[PDB]
Amino acid sequence: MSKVGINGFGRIGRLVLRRLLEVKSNIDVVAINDLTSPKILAYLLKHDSNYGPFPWSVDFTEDSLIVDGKSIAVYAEKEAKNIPWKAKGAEIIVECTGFYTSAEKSQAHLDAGAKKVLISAPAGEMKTIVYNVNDDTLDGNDTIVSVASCTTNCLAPMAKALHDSFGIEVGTMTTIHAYTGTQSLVDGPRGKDLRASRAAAENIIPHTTGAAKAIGLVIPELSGKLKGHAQRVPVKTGSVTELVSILGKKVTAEEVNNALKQATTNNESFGYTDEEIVSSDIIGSHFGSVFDATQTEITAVGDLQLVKTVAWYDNEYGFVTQLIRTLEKFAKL
Amino acid sequence: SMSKVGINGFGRIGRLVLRRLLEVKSNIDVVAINDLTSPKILAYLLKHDSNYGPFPWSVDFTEDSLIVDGKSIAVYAEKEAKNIPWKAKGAEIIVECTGFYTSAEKSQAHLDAGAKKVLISAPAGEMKTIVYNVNDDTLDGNDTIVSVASCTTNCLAPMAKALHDSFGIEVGTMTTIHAYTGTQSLVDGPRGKDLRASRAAAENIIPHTTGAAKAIGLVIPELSGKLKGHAQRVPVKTGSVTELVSILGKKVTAEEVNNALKQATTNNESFGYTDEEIVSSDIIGSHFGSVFDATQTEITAVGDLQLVKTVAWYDNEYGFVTQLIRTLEKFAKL
Amino acid sequence: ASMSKVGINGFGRIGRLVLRRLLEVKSNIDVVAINDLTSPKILAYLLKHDSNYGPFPWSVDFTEDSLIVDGKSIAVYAEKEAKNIPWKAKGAEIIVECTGFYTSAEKSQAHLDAGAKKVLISAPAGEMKTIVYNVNDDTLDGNDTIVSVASCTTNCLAPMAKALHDSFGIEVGTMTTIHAYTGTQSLVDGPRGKDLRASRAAAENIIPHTTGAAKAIGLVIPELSGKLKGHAQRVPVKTGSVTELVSILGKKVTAEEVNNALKQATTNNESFGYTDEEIVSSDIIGSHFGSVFDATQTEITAVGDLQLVKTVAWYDNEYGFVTQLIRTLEKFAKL
Amino acid sequence: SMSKVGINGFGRIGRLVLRRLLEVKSNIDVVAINDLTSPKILAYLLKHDSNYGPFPWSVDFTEDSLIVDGKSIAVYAEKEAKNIPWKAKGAEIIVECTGFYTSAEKSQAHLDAGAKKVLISAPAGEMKTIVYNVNDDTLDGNDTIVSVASCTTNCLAPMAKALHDSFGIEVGTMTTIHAYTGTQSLVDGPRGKDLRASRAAAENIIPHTTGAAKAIGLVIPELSGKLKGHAQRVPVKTGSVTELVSILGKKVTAEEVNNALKQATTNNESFGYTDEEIVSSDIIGSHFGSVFDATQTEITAVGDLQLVKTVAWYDNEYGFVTQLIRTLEKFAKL
Ligand SMILES: NC(=O)c1ccc[n+]([C@@H]2O[C@H](COP(=O)([O-])OP(=O)(O)OC[C@H]3O[C@@H](n4cnc5c(N)ncnc54)[C@H](O)[C@@H]3O)[C@@H](O)[C@H]2O)c1
Ligand SMILES: NC(=O)c1ccc[n+]([C@@H]2O[C@H](COP(=O)([O-])OP(=O)(O)OC[C@H]3O[C@@H](n4cnc5c(N)ncnc54)[C@H](O)[C@@H]3O)[C@@H](O)[C@H]2O)c1
Ligand SMILES: NC(=O)c1ccc[n+]([C@@H]2O[C@H](COP(=O)([O-])OP(=O)(O)OC[C@H]3O[C@@H](n4cnc5c(N)ncnc54)[C@H](O)[C@@H]3O)[C@@H](O)[C@H]2O)c1
Ligand SMILES: NC(=O)c1ccc[n+]([C@@H]2O[C@H](COP(=O)([O-])OP(=O)(O)OC[C@H]3O[C@@H](n4cnc5c(N)ncnc54)[C@H](O)[C@@H]3O)[C@@H](O)[C@H]2O)c1
Ligand SMILES: O=C[C@H](O)COP(=O)(O)O
Ligand SMILES: O=C[C@H](O)COP(=O)(O)O
Ligand SMILES: O=C[C@H](O)COP(=O)(O)O
Ligand SMILES: O=C[C@H](O)COP(=O)(O)O
Ligand SMILES: [Cl-]
Ligand SMILES: [Cl-]
Ligand SMILES: [Cl-]
Ligand SMILES: [Cl-]
Ligand SMILES: [Cl-]
Repeated sequence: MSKVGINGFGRIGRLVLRRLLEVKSNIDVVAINDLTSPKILAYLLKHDSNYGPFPWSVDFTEDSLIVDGKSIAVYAEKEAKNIPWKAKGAEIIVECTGFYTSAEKSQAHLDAGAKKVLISAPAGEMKTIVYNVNDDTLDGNDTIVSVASCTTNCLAPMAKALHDSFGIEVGTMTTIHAYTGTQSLVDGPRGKDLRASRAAAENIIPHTTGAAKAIGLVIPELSGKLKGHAQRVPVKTGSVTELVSILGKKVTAEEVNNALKQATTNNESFGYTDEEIVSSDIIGSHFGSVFDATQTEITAVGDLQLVKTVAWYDNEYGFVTQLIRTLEKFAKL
Repeated sequence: SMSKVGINGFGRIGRLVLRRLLEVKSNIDVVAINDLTSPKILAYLLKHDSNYGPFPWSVDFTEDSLIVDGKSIAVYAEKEAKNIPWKAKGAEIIVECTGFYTSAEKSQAHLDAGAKKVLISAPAGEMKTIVYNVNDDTLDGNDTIVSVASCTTNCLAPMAKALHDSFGIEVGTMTTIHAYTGTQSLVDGPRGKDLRASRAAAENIIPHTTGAAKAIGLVIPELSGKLKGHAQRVPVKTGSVTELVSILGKKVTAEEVNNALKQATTNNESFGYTDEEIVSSDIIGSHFGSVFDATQTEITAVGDLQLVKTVAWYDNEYGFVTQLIRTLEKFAKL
Repeated sequence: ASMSKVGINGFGRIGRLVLRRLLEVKSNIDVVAINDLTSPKILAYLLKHDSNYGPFPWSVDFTEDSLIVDGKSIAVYAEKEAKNIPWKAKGAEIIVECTGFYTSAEKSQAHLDAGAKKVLISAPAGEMKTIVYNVNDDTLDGNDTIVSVASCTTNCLAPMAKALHDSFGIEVGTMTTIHAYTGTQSLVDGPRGKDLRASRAAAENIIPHTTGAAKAIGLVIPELSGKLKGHAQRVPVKTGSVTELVSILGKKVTAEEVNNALKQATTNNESFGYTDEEIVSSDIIGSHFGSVFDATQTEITAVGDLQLVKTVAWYDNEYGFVTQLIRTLEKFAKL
Repeated sequence: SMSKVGINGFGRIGRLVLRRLLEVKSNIDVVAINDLTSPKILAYLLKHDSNYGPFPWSVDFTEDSLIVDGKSIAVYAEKEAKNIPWKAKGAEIIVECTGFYTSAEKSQAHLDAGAKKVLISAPAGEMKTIVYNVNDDTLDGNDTIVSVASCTTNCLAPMAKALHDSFGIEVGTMTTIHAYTGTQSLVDGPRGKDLRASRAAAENIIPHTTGAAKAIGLVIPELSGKLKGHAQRVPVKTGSVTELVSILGKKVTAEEVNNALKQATTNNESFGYTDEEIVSSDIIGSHFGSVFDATQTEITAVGDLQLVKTVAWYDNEYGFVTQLIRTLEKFAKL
């Protein structure tokens, strides 16, 4: 299988294409489904507010995109069951619309003639993969798999290293997170979520995330031991996750940091920095998560000890690089 | 005399319509609201405003209503206007603020649904179109559907009218540097067919079409076909400014243009004047439709060839709403 | 009827709102003098036009050496060094110190040398009486001459910590505040003292930032010295900020139980408010509280007998902090 | 030799100057940098850029130097240019990017400090002022202090040149909608005597004077006195756009203007062309001084009279910098 369809050519969907081409994958994107014309998807692909001009040629026809000389079909089917995946033989669907985050929903891509589905979001009780953490759990028999959220790919490698070195007995996270398409431009209805209805570029907005609640799926031993949430803020991309943990051993900052450095060495998914970076330095990062040793903090009072560890993430591109790693491997089995 | 109002589209404009009605202690009585959501969500949005802060009156809700300052207001959720039960509470004048009924053909559905008149908060083609204190004397008892044009029109028109009256505008072109609005996009993604509107509004200067100058003839007939213009949408949440570059009908100095504008703003509740070094946030919550800024006036001349740039600020949300309400209160007494 | 005469040093974001708040509440204090680094014209323009709070609610004019505010004169000086400020010329006896450059006993001493009697500093100023109104203002007496009101963050954190302490005990905790950007940061990438992160464009980044609010909490709640640490993340909102605290408390608790203890702590408490509405930061702008506890963000995380407790409070680091500074100033001035 | 360069002001422009020189593999050799801080801090700023991302070469520092791509650059901290020890490493041409030496009299100080020539990164009064590919042919061997004018001059000049050559410009006025810069304020507070410059830059539309139009005569002598203009500073970090409204010497169509402009941009490394529906973030990183935008051309005509609006984008940081470097590469070989 090296024949891929993208459902939802949005922020994540367009970067999936950018990244496959950046690394010369032997995967060919042959079809795209969205809700618009080829002309509009081409304008969007060619001109990116966050990452600049497309590095390759982009043109269109009435029913297709021409990207670096290759034709890619464009469909506009609102319901995934009606998508002609069979037409160009789309074998693996990268599902990035947000409207098919379950086994039962992404089932419709199978019923429309696809073999597998990789969902770019948490998708309930299914095999959920952070690359370089639990991707060894994938087999030939898997059809519909999830890569969880940007936050889950940030949190998990940091949690994994802490759990391996020290044990995490209990923990809570806060991610300070760039605003996304789920939020609003101006104050107005955004389904049931009251907070999501508020102008995203003019507010700090508390926001639910299951990254920590559903970490059980990626790190089985931490199942039900983490909770967390987000504060969405007015940066366009680039985020950071703080974890506060009661660990299984007394530790020093240097000790926590050395252990993290160890876990990041020749680790293409998980980086390290000892530099005084800010969110914009993470934009275009090729990691899922970059641990920041400068923000490590140990608060100790006797027996009791709280350990704050902080990792950066490019929630768009960084998360994507993880999505592509997982995709390449899903596609070889 | 016609005191009972329905609001269709309880959005940025619709919410502030109510805020401004209560602020001026109008005898107009908002009896019903229609939108696409629950009373709970509307009540949340009404209490809490990112641009203007906490609502100055109490806000609660029921399964089917808002309770604002102790007074009950019915809430309906009908997406097609012809199905709004305006008769239940005797809603007579509908303030149409959804963006989806911007023509006589479309807004007449409120009449079908049992209302008496419609005031549309946006341009709506070739119909009676009013900028208060510019052409509100053209209203009469036979007007049943009326437009107040756009924020931009309520800014430009009084500046243009003043220049028309004192000097003549032979030809001109407008550019408005305008706050982003809910028609734009939060992140890069499709936004109908307008390519530019697909781009992240808070992270970009975005060129944007607007008919304010194009359709000025509806408000000042003698300027019909003599102006063009466009917008540059920028990352401020509200507050905007309009520059007009004109060939006037007479040779002028900057001091002469400013005195003529000052005279037009004197005792004019719709049209302010300033020569303070203000910036956009100083216009947020303005009670004018337009505020002429004398500090930005510029005369460029070479022999007989003269270009005149005049500039006016406007709070495209609340300030425009003050005009909307002035127009509503007159409409209702006809 | 006590009419203390006040001078303001540093007519900045905080200094200006101090005057705004004093007139807003009709305080008996008269502000008789202001010192900054500029002309009365520039100070008048800034007082009149405010990007966060809108137009000044009172008339503002200037002469070559004064502001005229609602028809009252306020002398204007421009003395880089506080010892040269002529506070005696208009009888200014209580200086509200808001420049950032006199944050110690030894430095603010200069206001007394120059003829003032008391100084209240609008920031942490080391080992000195450090007041969060409605937490420890009863430590104030007639013998105090130089006092601090700590930071905005201390004024957010201390009431929430106080109530948790009083109700449950806190064994240990750690704080993160997601904080509006301020004048100590940069507009564009460029040198800002010695703090590398402060050099980066404030409106375009999440910027980690050290704050002493947790570390020095003991000056305000002595039982908690050494028990808390924390830091900030600076983000692109112009004002309005939120403080999270992750605590191990000395009792097992539920969320409801935590939220009820906080509610009771906020009852008839002019300094410390409560919400259970789904507010966001722009809803805190213009708050008349130093801190507003948010019941909606309370989180208990539990395994066996291990419980982590997250509590969260909003604050307008500008106006809200200023209401606290003014309460503290009214009491300080009457002693 | 004249291949050895010092940078005064290692700021937004100073650092991108070094970035650009390395990017085009110039045989210019930056031997010295002066600013007001430590090499630690300069190294941190060069390595990590909020607008352009990570520096593409290595950066380390010592107590008195930077090491950029393995090459040592001396760092001084002399707030008065007369005291900068340029002779120590033999800096002959100074790229003056502080903003504090924007006159012949002031930049003379670099020559008394032992340098041979100064290139000022801003307007600087009546001295030879260069927009590359408009009037770089005017530089000669004897010039010791020159200007590259502003970002806005580099954007306006080539558009005005093309219009001037093809149709004549009788008179015209300009408005640039311009990214905020370091002369503005993060929070409301004193900023010298420009009142508007004291207002929070990322929360306002802020009008602002610029000499781009007024001083155009230095770059295109025939347009001396024929243009005026100003800016509206808005909340984007870099990337700007310039609109010019002109009375031309001929009657024209939109297509005719667009084709003339397209001709002037053909094989022009300094002056780009687009007919794509771009927005400001699309110009960030541009290797042009100016990119004419055909999509925004507008002809407003009534009988005999005509106004023509033409629009060009520019990356006021990197794009302007690319013109500065073209000019410096010629300057160094005269
Ligand atoms: N942006 C992030 O930071 C981020 C990070 C990790 C994961 N994700 C996840 O990836 C998914 C996509 O997020 P995004 O940021 O790219 O969203 P987006 O809104 O930018 O993109 C959604 C795209 O899907 C299209 N679409 C919507 N409904 C559709 C349908 N029924 N059929 C076909 N196309 C449809 C839209 O037109 C749009 O192009 C979401 O599930 C999100 O939770 C997002
Ligand atoms: N925001 C401005 O600056 C501004 C200024 C002047 C005029 N206007 C005009 O006012 C109108 C409203 O603008 P807005 O900014 O308040 O938009 P908005 O998106 O904030 O509000 C639209 C509201 O109408 C609701 N709505 C959408 N479709 C509906 C339907 N079929 N039936 C009932 N409700 C529906 C939405 O749920 C929302 O509450 C538009 O025509 C706009 O052009 C806007
Ligand atoms: N969020 C907040 O802004 C906030 C909250 C709580 C406490 N504080 C504290 O209050 C103090 C002021 O903060 P700000 O935000 O008002 O700063 P600011 O920069 O807005 O104001 C400082 C003012 O002091 C002037 N100044 C500088 N040095 C001076 C000197 N030697 N003499 C006289 N005037 C001088 C400046 O011209 C400016 O007007 C700081 O100590 C700060 O930590 C700030
Ligand atoms: N940023 C733009 O958009 C832009 C575009 C075109 C031209 N310019 C011009 O280029 C020049 C620099 O602009 P910038 O945006 O890089 O400014 P900036 O504030 O980022 O850079 C100024 C640099 O000079 C240093 N400095 C200040 N005074 C000094 C002194 N006496 N001696 C040595 N160093 C000193 C500062 O520390 C800083 O590193 C200005 O003249 C400006 O007009 C700027
Ligand atoms: O731009 C982003 C999407 O619509 C939502 O992504 P999210 O699920 O990460 O909030
Ligand atoms: O949908 C939200 C706004 O109404 C759009 O306002 P606008 O029509 O002025 O762009
Ligand atoms: O100049 C001082 C700043 O305006 C205030 O910032 P701070 O509250 O971070 O100290
Ligand atoms: O600090 C200097 C500013 O960055 C320069 O830009 P400007 O002079 O074009 O405002
Ligand atoms: Cl037009
Ligand atoms: Cl517009
Ligand atoms: Cl600490
Ligand atoms: Cl001019
Ligand atoms: Cl400018």
